[PDB]
Amino acid sequence: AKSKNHTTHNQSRKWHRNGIKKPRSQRYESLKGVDPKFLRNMRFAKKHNKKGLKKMQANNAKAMSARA
RNA sequence: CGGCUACCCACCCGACCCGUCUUGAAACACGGACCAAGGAGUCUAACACGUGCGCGAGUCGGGGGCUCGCACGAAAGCCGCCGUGGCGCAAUGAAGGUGAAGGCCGGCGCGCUCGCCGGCCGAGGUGGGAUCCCGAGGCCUCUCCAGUCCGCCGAGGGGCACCACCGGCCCGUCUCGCCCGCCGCGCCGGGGAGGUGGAGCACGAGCGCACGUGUUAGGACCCGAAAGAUGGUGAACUAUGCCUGGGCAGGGCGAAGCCAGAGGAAACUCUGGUGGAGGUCCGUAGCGGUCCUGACGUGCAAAUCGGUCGUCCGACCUGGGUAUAGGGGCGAAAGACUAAUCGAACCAUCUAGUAGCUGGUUCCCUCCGAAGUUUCCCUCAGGAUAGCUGGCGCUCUCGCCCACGCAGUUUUAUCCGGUAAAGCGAAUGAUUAGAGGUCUUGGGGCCGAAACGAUCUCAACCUAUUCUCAAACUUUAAAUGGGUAAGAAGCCCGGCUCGCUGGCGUGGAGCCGGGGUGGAAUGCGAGUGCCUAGUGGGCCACUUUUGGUAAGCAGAACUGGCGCUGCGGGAUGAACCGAACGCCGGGUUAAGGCGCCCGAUGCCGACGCUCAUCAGACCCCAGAAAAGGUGUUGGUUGAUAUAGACAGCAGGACGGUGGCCAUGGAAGUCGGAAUCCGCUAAGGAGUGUGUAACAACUCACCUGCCGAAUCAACUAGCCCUGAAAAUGGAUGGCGCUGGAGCGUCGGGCCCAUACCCGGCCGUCGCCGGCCUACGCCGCGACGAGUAGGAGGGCCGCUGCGGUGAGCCUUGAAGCCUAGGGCGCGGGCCCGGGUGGAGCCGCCGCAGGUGCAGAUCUUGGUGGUAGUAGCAAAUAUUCAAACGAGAACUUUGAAGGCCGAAGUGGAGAAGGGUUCCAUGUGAACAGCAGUUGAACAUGGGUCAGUCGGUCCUGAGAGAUGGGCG
RNA sequence: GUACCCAUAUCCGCAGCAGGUCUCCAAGGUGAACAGCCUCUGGCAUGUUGGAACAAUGUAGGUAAGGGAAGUCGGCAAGC
RNA sequence: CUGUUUAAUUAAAACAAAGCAUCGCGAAGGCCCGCGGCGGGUGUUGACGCGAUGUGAUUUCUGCCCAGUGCUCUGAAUGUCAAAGUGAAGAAAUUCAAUGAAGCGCGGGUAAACGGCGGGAGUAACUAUGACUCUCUUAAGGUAGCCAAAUGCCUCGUCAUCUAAUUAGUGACGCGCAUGAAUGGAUGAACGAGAUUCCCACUGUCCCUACCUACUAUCCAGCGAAACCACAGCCAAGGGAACGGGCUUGGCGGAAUCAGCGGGGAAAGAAGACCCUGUUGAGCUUGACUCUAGUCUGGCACGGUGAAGAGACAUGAGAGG
RNA sequence: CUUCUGACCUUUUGGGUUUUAAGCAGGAGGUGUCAGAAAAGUUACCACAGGGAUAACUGGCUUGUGGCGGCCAAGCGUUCAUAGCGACGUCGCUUUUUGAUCCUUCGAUGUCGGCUCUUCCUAUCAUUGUGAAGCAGAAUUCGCCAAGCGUUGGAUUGUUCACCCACUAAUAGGGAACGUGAGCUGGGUUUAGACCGUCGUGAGACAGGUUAGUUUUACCCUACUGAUGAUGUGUUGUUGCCAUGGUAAUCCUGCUCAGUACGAGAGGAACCGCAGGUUCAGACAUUUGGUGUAUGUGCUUGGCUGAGGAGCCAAUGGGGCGAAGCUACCAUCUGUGGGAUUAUGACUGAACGCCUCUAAGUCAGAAUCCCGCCCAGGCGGAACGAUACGGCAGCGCCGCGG
Ligand SMILES: [Mg+2]
Ligand SMILES: [Mg+2]
Ligand SMILES: [Mg+2]
Ligand SMILES: [Mg+2]
Ligand SMILES: [Mg+2]
Ligand SMILES: [Mg+2]
Ligand SMILES: [Mg+2]
Ligand SMILES: [Mg+2]
Ligand SMILES: [Mg+2]
Ligand SMILES: [Mg+2]
Ligand SMILES: [Mg+2]
Ligand SMILES: [Mg+2]
Ligand SMILES: [Mg+2]
Ligand SMILES: [Mg+2]
Ligand SMILES: [Mg+2]
Ligand SMILES: [Mg+2]
Ligand SMILES: [Mg+2]
Ligand SMILES: [Mg+2]
Ligand SMILES: [Mg+2]
Ligand SMILES: [Mg+2]
Ligand SMILES: [Mg+2]
Ligand SMILES: [Mg+2]
Ligand SMILES: [Mg+2]
Ligand SMILES: [Mg+2]
Ligand SMILES: [Mg+2]
Ligand SMILES: [Mg+2]
Ligand SMILES: [Mg+2]
Ligand SMILES: [Mg+2]
Ligand SMILES: [Mg+2]
Ligand SMILES: [Mg+2]
Ligand SMILES: [Mg+2]
Ligand SMILES: [Mg+2]
Ligand SMILES: [Mg+2]
Ligand SMILES: [Mg+2]
Ligand SMILES: [Mg+2]
Ligand SMILES: [Mg+2]
Ligand SMILES: [Mg+2]
Ligand SMILES: [Mg+2]
Ligand SMILES: [Mg+2]
Ligand SMILES: [Mg+2]
Ligand SMILES: [Mg+2]
Ligand SMILES: [Mg+2]
Ligand SMILES: [Mg+2]
Ligand SMILES: [Mg+2]
Ligand SMILES: [Mg+2]
Ligand SMILES: [Mg+2]
Ligand SMILES: [Mg+2]
Ligand SMILES: [Mg+2]
Ligand SMILES: [Mg+2]
Ligand SMILES: [Mg+2]
Ligand SMILES: [Mg+2]
Ligand SMILES: [Mg+2]
Ligand SMILES: [Mg+2]
Ligand SMILES: [Mg+2]
Ligand SMILES: [Mg+2]
Ligand SMILES: [Mg+2]
Ligand SMILES: [Mg+2]
Ligand SMILES: [Mg+2]
Ligand SMILES: [Mg+2]
Ligand SMILES: [Mg+2]
Ligand SMILES: [Mg+2]
Ligand SMILES: [Mg+2]
Ligand SMILES: [Mg+2]
Ligand SMILES: [Mg+2]
Ligand SMILES: [Mg+2]
Ligand SMILES: [Mg+2]
Ligand SMILES: [Mg+2]
Ligand SMILES: [Mg+2]
Ligand SMILES: [Mg+2]
Ligand SMILES: [Mg+2]
Ligand SMILES: [Mg+2]
Ligand SMILES: [Mg+2]
Ligand SMILES: [Mg+2]
Ligand SMILES: [Mg+2]
Ligand SMILES: [Mg+2]
Ligand SMILES: [Mg+2]
Ligand SMILES: [Mg+2]
Ligand SMILES: [Mg+2]
Ligand SMILES: [Mg+2]
Ligand SMILES: [Mg+2]
Ligand SMILES: [Mg+2]
Ligand SMILES: [Mg+2]
Ligand SMILES: [Mg+2]
Ligand SMILES: [Mg+2]
Ligand SMILES: [Mg+2]
Ligand SMILES: [Mg+2]
Ligand SMILES: [Mg+2]
Ligand SMILES: [Mg+2]
Ligand SMILES: [Mg+2]
Ligand SMILES: [Mg+2]
Ligand SMILES: [Mg+2]
Ligand SMILES: [Mg+2]
Ligand SMILES: [Mg+2]
Ligand SMILES: [Mg+2]
Ligand SMILES: [Mg+2]
Ligand SMILES: [Mg+2]
Ligand SMILES: [Mg+2]
Ligand SMILES: [Mg+2]
Ligand SMILES: [Mg+2]
Ligand SMILES: [Mg+2]
Ligand SMILES: [Mg+2]
Ligand SMILES: [Mg+2]
Ligand SMILES: [Mg+2]
Ligand SMILES: [Mg+2]
Ligand SMILES: [Mg+2]
Ligand SMILES: [Mg+2]
Ligand SMILES: [Mg+2]
Ligand SMILES: [Mg+2]
Ligand SMILES: [Mg+2]
Ligand SMILES: [Mg+2]
Ligand SMILES: [Mg+2]
Ligand SMILES: [Mg+2]
Ligand SMILES: [Mg+2]
Ligand SMILES: [Mg+2]
Ligand SMILES: [Mg+2]
Ligand SMILES: [Mg+2]
Ligand SMILES: [Mg+2]
Ligand SMILES: [Mg+2]
Ligand SMILES: [Mg+2]
Ligand SMILES: [Mg+2]
Ligand SMILES: [Mg+2]
Ligand SMILES: [Mg+2]
Ligand SMILES: [Mg+2]
Ligand SMILES: [Mg+2]
Ligand SMILES: [Mg+2]
Ligand SMILES: [Mg+2]
Ligand SMILES: [Mg+2]
Ligand SMILES: [Mg+2]
Ligand SMILES: [Mg+2]
Ligand SMILES: [Mg+2]
Ligand SMILES: [Mg+2]
Ligand SMILES: [Mg+2]
Ligand SMILES: [Mg+2]
Ligand SMILES: [Mg+2]
Ligand SMILES: [Mg+2]
Ligand SMILES: [Mg+2]
Ligand SMILES: [Mg+2]
Repeated sequence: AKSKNHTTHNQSRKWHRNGIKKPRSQRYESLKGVDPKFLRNMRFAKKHNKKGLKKMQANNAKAMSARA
């Protein structure tokens, strides 16, 4: 009652029935896995960007609109 | 005259019998004699998904109540202070419990890696994002002027659905830190900043109804078992006890006891009768069954018969009553018997037990369409998961110098490898041979008391070489192959934030604003979500390989095919070569072929090879080698020949020297070593034959005649030998030799469902029109397919509600039909005939809804087939009679059998009118009948003294009592 | 209760089935015998069919010149 | 020995048998039945009886081992050993400690209980064979007997006899794979429908077949089924699921039949009795797992009165190293 | 599930305290069949559902192995390789042994051997014709054409195989599903009974040994043997051909040749001719032997017809003979030759001045082959005869018109 054990015949033809797909697109890539000390940098940097970017960038926009 | 047609026949070509298990079916695999009816995926509950409807942060009366007593009303209508309740709107924790809003501006405490007060907005931001809005500008018969008008658009803005990321809030644990409050200051509560797990929030989409698919539990697609339990029925067969009865022909052997006689001293012994003993011998009835493995062996019989048998006074055979009843009984023990069943009886119930295991599974058309593979399982005939597949969609993109993106592809750059190869005078492992050198010990020899005092030889070592390799060696290193990049998600500039880092505004990440998109080739319109069947036994072929001697063997890699697949060649074929399939007309071709089958060379085809007394005839493919050929055709290497060869004829073939090693010979001639000179025309210290040797013969060599080409060794094309198998046979056969064989080719010719054009059907994509919009057109590309999945059916059957002022006793359903027709098809309509009372079309609804199979169930009917068979036991014959009718009925007569253990006269059990008479002969008696045990009618059984009734036998049994 | 069968045709075996089922009575001859054979009383039509011929093969019975087990696993069967 | 046995494949070398023995039991008992009772069989019985066993007449015999598995007896002398009871800790549940019935072990017996019975080397005036002797080892080491047997793989062992010829028979030899003593050994008159070899007579078993009779088979009168059947039946070769009838290429092929014969139809009769698979069973067996009837014990109630003796705990006094 | 560790943790159900219990998080106790059930054996008394997914027969591929050939030749063969052989190597054939695979067969293909019977192959044992020897003759050995015909009786074993005796020209090798069981036999293998020896505690097992152990059916089709018949010639009869199918003859002994050739002897032929004999085939019964129911004759046993005579029955009562018929290698007769040729030996004669059996031509040439002889004669054809009264008929030749 010996049977055929293992083969990879008729496998690439099944693979190319659907055109094997790259993930091909991740705009603004996934962030998990990166260094937790770098995350402790980046989250506080982002929320203080939300806090204190207003007036200096506003005056810089006024200055660059006056210059050009 | 015309007619396709379920009519019949002939002709050319193709054509194995369907269904399934299978890699493979026409199979020497299985089911199927034929026909009619029935026959197999239903229903409930639960879940999930998709679709349609109503209401919608709600939804639902399914539970009851209200109406007057209504056939349809077991319907329907309503409740609302009947919403109790289910699901959802809130999750997280094991739990105590806790529980989803933030952002902007101004002020203060040292705007402190830090909390508070006042006002405003309100489910955040980034990049995409259908759509929408604004708009420079352009364009409509001659000028200024205009309003709607014809009319797009660079660029800009707000940004649904969803995608990707960041940030925020809730709960539980973890880390670090400070503050607040007091119906009471405590091992009391709450709050902050980070990293976490959750099926969460971040403007909610559910509930109910119905349909479709899938899964699960239920008998559950249909049929199927060996088995288990529960409760009853059997000792009329058989097994064994017990009671009660019955039976067993004749002979042979001759025990105990008894009588008489004889011998002896006694003890005692011997002889002739008599007697009838015995789990005794031959043998009958009876009981069993050894052998012929006889006859049957669809028989007389689901165990019998004929011979030959064993035993037959007994451990003998047997009737009736009774007792032992199923995991029990009984067993002179065979697991044998227990009602044709016994290694656990029979009947019913659980039960339609379960089966991963055989078989079957019912209308058509269209579209798409596999796999025998990964992993896991007490897994290997199975299942789960992933892959392959189908269906349902959603998000976008195009139609009006440039788009988003993708690829079994190439190129341009960039890396990666360790196989093929090659090498080992390169590491490792093997392995061959020679040379040189002198350090060293081991064995021989010389100078010689001995001495590395000197030297010859040998071994090992070293040096430079050289021979051959290595899947588990490698300096080097291919071809093929794999990854990445070829832009707006990319560059450049300027600036903020950081609690990361730190000489530094140093670096790095994030955030904000702006500038220019023409950045390899070719082709293609893309992304994404849900549900699910089948599959999980494979095989073959080129190339690379593992094991094996090899296999149509077993196991791997890439690709293709079969499976799942037709068609043209290979005669015949699963895989080979072409080439893939809707129905046809024309033309062309591939693979192949052109002597006849058999379409096409029947060309004044070309070149050359081949004789077989076993020719040869085209990948897989259906047979063959080493070796050999003065059989022929080329080719290479050479050597001879006018200073006349090759073959032919003729002549010579000596001297030293009978040399040397030998003596059984050698005086060239078995053998061992050699090898010259003279005469020369030339002789080889001799190529062979012999006479044992001594001698004759012959050859190399030489010369006379002849006359110009000759000889040798290899090589490869055809052919031959090598080449032997059983049924008679295979280039397919027939035949084929100036080819119809072989190798090279030229021009034509033939066709497949292949290709091009055209007609028709269908599917798909795009689209047209304000003509059943679910209809009507238009263009273009394609149609194959088992398992499986969808869509359509104005295919069909049954019944239900609407509906056709439907149909008809002037003929409905059903059935038959060499008739007419439609649709590709499921099927349908009409014509003709039997028939006599119900039937149909459309729209919705619900099925016990379609048959070729299942050793399918029931019923009927063929071939066999007027066949086998009416043959165990000796046998009938003549005349007459009743009678339509006599081999069979009856009588006379003749001949036989049973022959007293009967083929006779009567009984017990069992049968129940079969007993008797009359009448009929369809029915039964396996032919027949006037006959019978058949049929119909009418009769027949008389008891104090025959038996039961009475009695107990083995035993069965109730009360008293005990147990339950 | 009293008929009848009590059986190769009235029972059982699916049947007018070479199967099975318990008993009494028993003649003459030959013969030891209730053995086998032929007769008597008493029954019967040969056992679910008849006619014609006598082929192969078969089923039962009998023989065969000479050898006597040489055949066959075995003297199996048959015969003394 | 006579007898019995697998009805429907065995008739025996199988079973039974008398004889030989063994064990349990003196009745409140042995062996058993029963769901139950002091219910029943043995038992209308009492060791010359009942029940369970091995072997199987007569003669001669009954070798040696209790190491193992069994069976039995004994001592609370001593380890282990469950309920119930005693004491201590605590508020109690609970925990701990000693006390220790059966059984196991410790000790003895038993083999006419289950069973078992050795392999090495050197040795005698030719060679061999080899009593004797050394050594490992067990519990004992096969004794009296017997043999290529119904028991011997090699093996058709060797020798002798029967025959012309023998894998057959008979007799002997015996380190005998793997004979053997109630697992009974060795003989053994009579009897085997038991198995085998040889001899005389006898015959068709044959050489070597032939003939005759009865019945059937043949035909006719009457009456007449059954199995089986996808279709139906001419062969050779090739291919194919590797042996076809139907495919291909050849050989070819006349209607309808009768009597036979068995080459074929991989003929029919049965869902292979052989092999394997099933997470399918069933008879069994035991030192497989898990239970239980029965049975041996301890405790608790029925279960009560009197005396004597002993053990342990607690109290006080005296001796004691 | 158990155990341990940690929080001054949660719940211990109406409220508090304590013990206990449960939970939370992580370490261990283990699933070796290692992603994990807790598990001995037998069934020859076996059963069920399946499988040729999977063995035991054949058949199919291969030929390791077996068997049978070839190649070069160191040597054996007194000398001498190839008369006969041939070491070491090497190339092949076959499925007559065995092995390998599982392709078919599990809803069955009846599995060994023997008997009987038919056909085929040659790798030839003998016979016919041949060549070569270390072939003097005789007897052998090696090859070729060659399968036409033969290739025994027996003691043993179930035997296949194997050994032995005797005869003979010789006792050659095989195939046909390891030919053949709806042909037989059942001897063993291979059911159930049982015994011995070994293993196992035991049920039981033993390619260890010995006994007893059911062999079912043809009437279907085809094939084959035999017998009717069918088609066209108008019917029918007689006399005849053979196209085709088959094939039949084989072998040995004795006498002359001849005690001759040959050989020193020992020994010892051949050709023709003559008597025969073995096997096979066809017959036939005059004789012989069988059979015998002309139930023919004649005895005799037991019974029966009253006794004699005549008889009858006893499954043809017995046996003595026995006519006709069937039969026996148990009696007797018969079995027949022409051609082309294979192997081989040659002639003439080149290639290649010569040689040569060959390349074209020729000759001889055998159990091989074909034909004759002999069997049945074709969907084959001939020649000839009669060819339908009766009282009306009916039927043929010539030439006819519709
Ligand atoms: Mg597989
Ligand atoms: Mg398939
Ligand atoms: Mg198969
Ligand atoms: Mg098929
Ligand atoms: Mg079959
Ligand atoms: Mg079939
Ligand atoms: Mg069938
Ligand atoms: Mg139907
Ligand atoms: Mg929904
Ligand atoms: Mg509520
Ligand atoms: Mg059970
Ligand atoms: Mg019961
Ligand atoms: Mg009785
Ligand atoms: Mg008995
Ligand atoms: Mg007696
Ligand atoms: Mg006697
Ligand atoms: Mg006797
Ligand atoms: Mg009997
Ligand atoms: Mg009998
Ligand atoms: Mg018989
Ligand atoms: Mg018969
Ligand atoms: Mg008798
Ligand atoms: Mg007798
Ligand atoms: Mg007797
Ligand atoms: Mg027995
Ligand atoms: Mg038994
Ligand atoms: Mg029975
Ligand atoms: Mg059983
Ligand atoms: Mg039972
Ligand atoms: Mg069912
Ligand atoms: Mg069932
Ligand atoms: Mg698996
Ligand atoms: Mg299957
Ligand atoms: Mg799946
Ligand atoms: Mg999809
Ligand atoms: Mg799709
Ligand atoms: Mg290499
Ligand atoms: Mg499905
Ligand atoms: Mg393979
Ligand atoms: Mg294909
Ligand atoms: Mg495909
Ligand atoms: Mg073709
Ligand atoms: Mg071909
Ligand atoms: Mg065309
Ligand atoms: Mg071509
Ligand atoms: Mg043509
Ligand atoms: Mg040549
Ligand atoms: Mg050749
Ligand atoms: Mg030919
Ligand atoms: Mg050519
Ligand atoms: Mg299609
Ligand atoms: Mg009516
Ligand atoms: Mg209709
Ligand atoms: Mg139905
Ligand atoms: Mg209905
Ligand atoms: Mg039907
Ligand atoms: Mg079907
Ligand atoms: Mg049927
Ligand atoms: Mg029927
Ligand atoms: Mg009816
Ligand atoms: Mg019929
Ligand atoms: Mg008849
Ligand atoms: Mg009869
Ligand atoms: Mg009359
Ligand atoms: Mg009259
Ligand atoms: Mg009669
Ligand atoms: Mg009588
Ligand atoms: Mg009557
Ligand atoms: Mg009748
Ligand atoms: Mg009458
Ligand atoms: Mg009546
Ligand atoms: Mg009176
Ligand atoms: Mg009375
Ligand atoms: Mg009672
Ligand atoms: Mg009472
Ligand atoms: Mg009476
Ligand atoms: Mg009777
Ligand atoms: Mg009778
Ligand atoms: Mg008398
Ligand atoms: Mg007398
Ligand atoms: Mg009497
Ligand atoms: Mg009768
Ligand atoms: Mg005789
Ligand atoms: Mg005689
Ligand atoms: Mg004699
Ligand atoms: Mg004799
Ligand atoms: Mg014999
Ligand atoms: Mg006899
Ligand atoms: Mg006689
Ligand atoms: Mg018997
Ligand atoms: Mg005795
Ligand atoms: Mg007692
Ligand atoms: Mg003893
Ligand atoms: Mg002891
Ligand atoms: Mg000595
Ligand atoms: Mg001894
Ligand atoms: Mg003998
Ligand atoms: Mg022994
Ligand atoms: Mg012993
Ligand atoms: Mg014919
Ligand atoms: Mg054929
Ligand atoms: Mg093939
Ligand atoms: Mg074949
Ligand atoms: Mg064939
Ligand atoms: Mg067939
Ligand atoms: Mg045909
Ligand atoms: Mg075909
Ligand atoms: Mg016939
Ligand atoms: Mg027959
Ligand atoms: Mg059969
Ligand atoms: Mg089966
Ligand atoms: Mg399994
Ligand atoms: Mg079991
Ligand atoms: Mg596992
Ligand atoms: Mg047996
Ligand atoms: Mg070989
Ligand atoms: Mg197979
Ligand atoms: Mg096989
Ligand atoms: Mg395979
Ligand atoms: Mg057969
Ligand atoms: Mg022949
Ligand atoms: Mg065979
Ligand atoms: Mg036998
Ligand atoms: Mg036997
Ligand atoms: Mg034992
Ligand atoms: Mg017997
Ligand atoms: Mg007949
Ligand atoms: Mg002829
Ligand atoms: Mg003859
Ligand atoms: Mg005579
Ligand atoms: Mg007389
Ligand atoms: Mg007289
Ligand atoms: Mg008489
Ligand atoms: Mg008589
Ligand atoms: Mg007579
Ligand atoms: Mg006579
Ligand atoms: Mg010649």
